[PDB]
Amino acid sequence: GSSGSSGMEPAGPCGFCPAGEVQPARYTCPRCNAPYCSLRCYRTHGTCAENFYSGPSSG
Ligand SMILES: [Zn+2]
Ligand SMILES: [Zn+2]
Repeated sequence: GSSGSSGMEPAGPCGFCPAGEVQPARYTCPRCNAPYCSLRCYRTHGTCAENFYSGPSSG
């Protein structure tokens, strides 16, 4: 299982999605490196966003 040089990592097939509805996860969770097709999954995969914003808004 070789590994690509360290620098720029390509996208990944959003697995969180339901079998069949596999989309190219162009983005990834900057907290858990989780490839998500869109914001929708980004929230389903995990609740990392909660402790990410880092703003005085959260309650
Ligand atoms: Zn998805
Ligand atoms: Zn995450």
